This record gives sequence, C-alpha cells and structure tokens, in this order.
Amino acid sequence: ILLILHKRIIPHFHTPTKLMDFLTDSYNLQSSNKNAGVVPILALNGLFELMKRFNLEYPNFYMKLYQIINPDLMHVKYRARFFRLMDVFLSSTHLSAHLVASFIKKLARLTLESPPSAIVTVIPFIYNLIRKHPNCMIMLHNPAFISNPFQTPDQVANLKTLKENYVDPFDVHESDPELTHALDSSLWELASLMEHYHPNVATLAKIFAQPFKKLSYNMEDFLDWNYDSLLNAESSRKLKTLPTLEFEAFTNVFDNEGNVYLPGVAW
Amino acid sequence: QKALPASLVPQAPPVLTSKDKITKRMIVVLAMASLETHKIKYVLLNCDDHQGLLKKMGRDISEARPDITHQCLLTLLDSPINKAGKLQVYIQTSRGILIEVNPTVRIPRTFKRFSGLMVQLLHKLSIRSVNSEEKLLKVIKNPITDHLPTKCRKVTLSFDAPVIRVQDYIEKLDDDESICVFVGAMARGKDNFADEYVDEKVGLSNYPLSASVACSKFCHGAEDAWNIL
Amino acid sequence: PVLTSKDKITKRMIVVLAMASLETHKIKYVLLNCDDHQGLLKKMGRDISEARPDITHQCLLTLLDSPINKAGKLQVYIQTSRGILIEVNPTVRIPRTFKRFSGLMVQLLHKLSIRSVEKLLKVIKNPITDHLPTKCRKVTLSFDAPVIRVQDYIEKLDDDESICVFVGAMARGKDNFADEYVDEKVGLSNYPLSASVACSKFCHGAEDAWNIL
Amino acid sequence: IIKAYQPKLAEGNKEKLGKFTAVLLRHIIFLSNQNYLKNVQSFKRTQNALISILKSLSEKYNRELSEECRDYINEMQARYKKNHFDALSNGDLVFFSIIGILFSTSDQYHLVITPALILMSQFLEQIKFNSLKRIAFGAVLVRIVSQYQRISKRYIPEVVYFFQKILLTFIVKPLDFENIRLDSYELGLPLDVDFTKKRSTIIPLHTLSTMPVDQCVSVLLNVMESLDATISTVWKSLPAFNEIILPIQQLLSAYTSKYSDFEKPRNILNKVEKLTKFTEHIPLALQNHKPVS
Amino acid sequence: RFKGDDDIPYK
RNA sequence: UUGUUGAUUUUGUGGGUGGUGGUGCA
Repeated sequence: ILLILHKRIIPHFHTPTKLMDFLTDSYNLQSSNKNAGVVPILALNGLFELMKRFNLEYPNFYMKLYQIINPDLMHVKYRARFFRLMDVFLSSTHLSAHLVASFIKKLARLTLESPPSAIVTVIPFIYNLIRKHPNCMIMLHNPAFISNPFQTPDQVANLKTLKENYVDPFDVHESDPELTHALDSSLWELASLMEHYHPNVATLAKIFAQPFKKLSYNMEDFLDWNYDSLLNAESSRKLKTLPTLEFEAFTNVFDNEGNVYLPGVAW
Repeated sequence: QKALPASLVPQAPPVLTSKDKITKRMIVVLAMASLETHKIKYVLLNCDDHQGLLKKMGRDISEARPDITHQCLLTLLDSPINKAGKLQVYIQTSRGILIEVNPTVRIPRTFKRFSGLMVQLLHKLSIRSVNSEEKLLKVIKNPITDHLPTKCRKVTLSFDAPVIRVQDYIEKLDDDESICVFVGAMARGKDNFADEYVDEKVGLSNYPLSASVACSKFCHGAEDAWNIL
Repeated sequence: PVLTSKDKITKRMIVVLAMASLETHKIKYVLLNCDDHQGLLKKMGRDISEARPDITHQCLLTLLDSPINKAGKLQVYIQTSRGILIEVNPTVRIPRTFKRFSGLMVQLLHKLSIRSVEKLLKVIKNPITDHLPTKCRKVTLSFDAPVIRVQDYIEKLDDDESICVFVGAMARGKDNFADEYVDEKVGLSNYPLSASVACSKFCHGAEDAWNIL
Repeated sequence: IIKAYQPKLAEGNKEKLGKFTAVLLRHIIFLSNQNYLKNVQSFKRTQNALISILKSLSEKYNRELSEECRDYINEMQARYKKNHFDALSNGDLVFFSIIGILFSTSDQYHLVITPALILMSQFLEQIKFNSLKRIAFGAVLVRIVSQYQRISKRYIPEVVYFFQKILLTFIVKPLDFENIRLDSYELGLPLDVDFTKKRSTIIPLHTLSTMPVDQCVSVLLNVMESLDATISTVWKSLPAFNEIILPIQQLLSAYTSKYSDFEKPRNILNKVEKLTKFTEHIPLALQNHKPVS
Repeated sequence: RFKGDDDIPYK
C-alpha cells in the first residue's frame, strides 16, 4: 500500500489530507519486528508529497529523519529511494548548520562500519552536503588548532593547553540533530576511511584532503555499487602482468594441533 | 573555534603593476645598471667578452659588467616574496633607460641568453610572452616617481650610512605605504645615483655587501616582517 | 682564524653543495656547459638539462659573499656528481664571471689544488663524514619536508655543535643524494626554492641567530 | 614429473611446467579438502613439501600461477553465488593462505591479493555466521586477512562488523545493542561456563567440516585474540580510534559484567583505556592547502 | 610549469 | 651450420665479465 500510495492512490482521492494520520502512524512505526522497520522509509514518500501539495508541517520532521538513519538504512534495498528523497530534503534553503552537521557526523560514524559500496555512496553525498552548506567546513577542518610556524610562543602554549582540554562534544544517543553538538566535532572517521584497504575507496576518502574545487558530484554514478561489482571488475582485468611474490619464506602455512604464517589455525 | 571561510582554496595573488598604486609592496630598483648594446650583430657589452670595443667607445670598462645586474635579477625574481606577488623590480640603466620588470617573468640563468634578451629588449623596447598575452619586460618613461606608489618610503643601500635591522625597519614603517629600495648594481662608485629621489639612506651590514647579497638580505627581512615565508 | 677541516671544535655553518655538475672535456680540457657544449654532450648521450655548472657558481657566490663568511663562520664543501669532493677555503674570492670560473675549475680538477702566492681550492677524499666536525647536526633541504623557521631552528640547537646543510645544485632530481649521512630533512620556505636563494635564506637566518650582522 | 620434462630436454617444456604450477596448486587445495584427521602429521609432512615445491615452481612461472589462482577466485565466487557458505570449504581457506605465502600481500594493488581481500571481505559480511562451523570459518578468515595486512596496516571495515556480531552473538539480545544485526539468537553462551580453565584457542580445520560449549569458548577466545591484535596494530594508528572501539568497548564491558571471572575482555578494555588516554583526540585538520605562486 | 632551477626552453 | 663447407655454428634453457683500455710511478 505504501509503495503505491504516492502514485496510484493519493492523486485519485478527493481529499488526500485524510491520509496524514495513517502516514504519520506509518512514519512513526517502531516495532521489534525487523521486517517492519522499513515501513517509515516507505511512508516518507507518501508523506512528502502531501506536505508539498497542501503545505502541511510534520512536527519535528527533520528530527525524525535523523532518527530513521541507521546502520540498517545502507543495507536495505530501498536505500536508493530514500537517498533520492534525502537530496530534496537537504536542498532546502532554511536548514540550520547544526542540522546538516548532525547528519554528516552520523553518516560518517555509520560509514565506519559499512561495506565499501555504502562508503562509495556516502562520500560524494557528504561532499555535496558540505559544499551546499559552507558553514560546515569547520567540521572537516578546524583552523584554531592549526600549528602555524609564525605563531608566537604564547600562542603555542595556549594551543597546547587547548589541545589537552578538548573533548568530542557530539552526542550519538541524542535524537535531536539540532542538539547533538556535531558542529563542534570533526570527521576523524573519514580520515580513517583514508586508510581503507580498497585503493579506489581510499582515493575517494583522500578527496577531503585536497581542495573542494569540484562543484558537485553526481550521486547516480556512485549509488549503484556492491561487492559483486568489485569482484566482477577484478574478474575482468584488461591488463595481465607477472605478480610480485613474497621474498620471505614460511616453513609451515598453518599452526600445528618453525615459522607459521597463520598461528591459531591448527592443521 | 571558528568556522572556515566561504572559499579556502589558495588563489594566485594579483600580479602587481605600475598602474596599481594602492596595494602594499616592496619596490627594488637596481640603479646604475650597465646595459649597453653595439653592432659588431648587436651584442650586450661585457667587461671580459669585449675589451677593445669599449676602449674605442672611451668608456671605463670596469663599469661594464652586466652580470651584477643578472645576478641581482635572479635572486630578486627567485625570492619567495616575488612568488608571493609583493615585489616589482625597476632597472635604471646607466645611460638613463628605465625598464619595467613584470614579476611573472622568468629570466634565463645562463649569462649568454640573459644578454640575448636585453639586446632584444633595448632595441625592440619591449618583450612579449611565449603565449603572447602580456609584456613581461617593458621600457617606461622617466622619472621613476610617477610609476612609484602614491604613498611610498624611499631608501638607498649605503655602506657609510648607519647599520640597521631590515626586519625592525619594515615593521615600524606603516602598512598602507610601500618601501622602495635603490641598489647600485655598479661595481664601484659614489652612492649618490639616486640622492635626488630618496629621502634617507640606510646601511644594512657593517661589512661591505655585494649587490645581490644586500638585495637577498633585504627581501628576507621583508618576508620575515610580513610573514611571507 | 680561518676555519679549516682540521679544526672540529669550533661551531661553524657548513654548507654542502651536493650533486654539483662539474666535468672537464677535451676536444684542451674545458668545463662542460649546458649552452657552450650541446652537440658534444648529445654525442655523449647525456641530457643537456643536467649539464649546468652555473648553478654551483651562484650558490658559491652568494654563500662566499654572505656576511657570515666575512665573519669567518662558514665553510663550503662541494660534492661533484662524478663523486669528486672539493674543499673551499673561506678566504678565496672566486671569479665573478662565469667563464673565468670554468677556467678555474678545470685547473682544480686536473691539478687537484689551487695555490696562489694554503690551497685556495683543494680536492679531498670522500666520504664527507670524516672531514665534518665531530659534533654536528646534519640537515638537507627538502620541499616536501615541513616548513621550519631557520632562525628558530638554529636557536633551539646547541652551541658546541655545528650545523650542516646539504643543498642540491642539481637541476632536477630526487632529494635523496645525501640521505645516507643526514639524520633529518627540513623545509626552509613554504614555496619551491632555487639552490642559490635557499642558501641565501639560510645564511641570513644564521646571521640573525648568531648575531653576526 | 619436473625432472622428466625440464626446460633443456625439449621445446615447450617451459610451457608444460608452467601449467603444472597451476595444476599442483589445485592439488594442494584438493588435498586439504580431503579428510586427513587420521594422519594429520603425515598430511603435514606431505603438505609443506608440496607447498615448498610450489614455491620453486612459482618463482620461475609466476604468470601461470596467477592465471590459475584468479580462475580459482572466479570459481569460488560463482560457487558462492548459488551455494553460499556450502561452497566454502577448508580448501578455500587454505587457498587464501597459500596466496599469502607466495604473493606480495603488502601492496596497494596486486593481481591476486586484491581479489582475495575483496572476496574474503564479502564472506566476512554476506555469510550469516549463524553456526559454530560458520563462525569458526569467519574467525580464521579474520586471521588470514589480518596477516594480509601485517605490514600494510590498512583498515578493513568488515573486520569491525564481524567482531561486533560475533561478540553479540555469544551474549544473546542484551537490549542495549540494536544497531548490530544478528543472524542467530540460539548461540548465546551459557552462564555456567567457567572461563578460568586454560582452553586452547586454536581451531582445527578438520573439525570445521564435521561441525560443544568448550568449542564455542575456544572459537570465541580466538576471535577476541584477533580483536586484541587488531586494536594493537591497526585501529590505534587511525584518527578515529575512539569511534572504532566505542561499540567494541560496550560489548567487552557487557562481557565483563556477565562474566566477572572472564579476564580477556578486561585485559582488552584496559589496553583500550591506555590507548585512548595516550592518543590526542584533536579536531581533524585536512583542508590546510599549500599556497600557490 | 617551471619550478626551482629549471631553465626556460632551449631551441 | 658456412662464402661450395663440415660440427666452426643452429634452437631452448642457465650464465660472468668494463678490458687490443689509457695515463703516472718503481
């Protein structure tokens, strides 16, 4: 019902406003059943069009959007639909810097425990969000903590004490993105993504170091990726070359039940 | 503690020109430059390469060494401040020719092609870029003052003058003004080539200084004073 | 006193002009130059880009003419790319013109010493390490290295010791010529530096640090 | 066979012997698949010699080995598509190890290491890990990828994901970790487990195919030992170490609370406290660019 | 882009 | 295999060397 609500049901109603409670209940659905956790994602599409058509307000709407984002969102198949809706939400001209900063901090925290495909999706998404809202580059880079060669010795001492007393103020459990204090934090997680094992993912993760010359990144070129694409890409390597071997030698490849390559794995 | 600006990306600082008089800058003038051309083809007169010809001209060949001008231009141009777009170079040839040196230029480091450039410059009155967009080296009308900034402090390099610290001097000078330095590329002579234009003459070190060494020492202080790095 | 390699106790500013492209070729032996000898070097197969002894002259001139040398706190060492190591007496006054310099260096490379009546220029045996002061800090000039204030760097450094700076007169190459002797590499300016300007920058800082004036 | 067809004897012998760098590999993997619990010691002897032989054949014919190896990763992937974990066996586990022995693991890109690391990460995530057999296979997979990165020290997010679910699997939920997606709630360790006896942390491969409480404990200890090593080598260097270890810290805290006697979670927590104390968690600074001329 | 001690092209 | 000759070479696999070198000395 929710999948087809926005297209095949709502336009045919004489007064579609009566669906607001049903969509609101669908959007607020919280259940222990895992298969029922996707319901708010579907209700969002039907809920969004209603506000657009009649200019309704859902109370603390962006707060619930922040709540819905979770580690499950990146793995569900309907992530593409949600992200397309998110782009419209985060294209608004009245969003506060704290709100967008709260989102970006949470996604970066989520990308930490994510597959490479989701990391490939988020990194351009964060780049677009940071570029859209220029107040948030503090989140990537805080200049007050830079060590400048010209800074006088007293500034060095003040900087040293400032470094010592700093504490990360972002709250993960707070559900109000305007109150998570994410704007005062930093994205160390992306800097950890810089050391991702996959080389291309690292290159996308290195993108935050280099200047933001490019205006925006097409999400359509990064949304559709998965493990199979990476494995399929290597299955077809255009160039073939002699591999580089290990000069080191191991007497035994597994541990017993001299040199063992895999201690803890009996043979 | 503070949010970053709208655009942090480093942009090339504006290329200073004689037309702009407002921006603070460090002006250097290599006065009494020994640059002369003569047909043998036209060649820049040199102390060692040509000795008979200058004797026929009747000029003292001791003051016939354009390499001192070459070496200074190399250090002035290669100084970090020039890379920072806070320096323009002026050249008063001993004959009275005043030359504009665009900061963007890249003079050759070999002395022969150095001379080949100036024989072209002296006769053609100007030099055009390889890409043909801007005249790097241009001759300009004397006096120097009209080309200098509206508010500018003028000084010369004088061995006899009191020794000063360049970094302290530039700091105590105002900000809107500019500092203009008159350096003698001459080998030896009286330090009165630019007495008319300057207001006060300063010494940099107690020991005698070569023109390039004095210039390099001066610019480093400006970079230290202005935090050019 | 004129500083010499034999004396090691005194603090001094040592400058090593590594990867110096000085070579003599006879058709009479003459210093190879990027512009004077283009066809001949093309026959040799070496690129004319790395055939510029002129850079060494500029570094030598600014260093020798620097005030610290006038204060007798500087010694210059030159490591030719061929592997020849040259000692420069601080008292010398090398020719200001490039051509007269080449005639000097061909003599030094062939005669192995220049004596005018102590040898003004003396070819000495490698390695560099033996001749340098017993207690001495070694650094190279590296663009990729962190930018450090020369005045602060020398000030924080000890007094009985001496400071070595390895500067690459090579036109182009990787900054690993003297990695074997050096302990750390530092950046002098935030911008790329020529060999001459960096030497001018560093001796200026030492003059400020040691109050040479 | 090598003696009878040396390169000098006849033309084409080089190409033939190269095809045997490939064949012998599928023999190495085949023998591992075969049952060897009866004669493990003899199987150890025949194995290491056969692997030692494959080193010499590889050294001269690296190209043929990679072609056969890459066909094997392609084969495992295709078998994984239809059979999932049932395709996986000891030989696949052994094959990945032989790749580490012979091929340059510590490279940004490599013909055989990169597919192996990616394929193993897919197992580290996609596989349910809902059985002691399946968890044991994942535990060794963590060991192999850990040795793949022993110099490189690159971050593998799936190592974090695998540790979180396995740690939470053996404590089943506590109702405090909803962000972690479990696949089996019936593997919770009983409370009566002593956790003071000296139990070997080594997991036999021959037992893996056959796959009670002690075995779960031994598998669990091996997982945490890999977790402790990962903290001590990779995650410490990363800028976001506190973020990486915070979900793990909560899980280990739950382990200590439920099993006070159990010391290993306390030890890891103590080291984690030491690392976070020393590491200076400073606001990240990456946009500082070099001025342009 | 010229840098350091690289010389202008020779023709 | 040779410019008619006969095991000198030819094919594959491994494989070291600046060397009709110069120059100064006893």
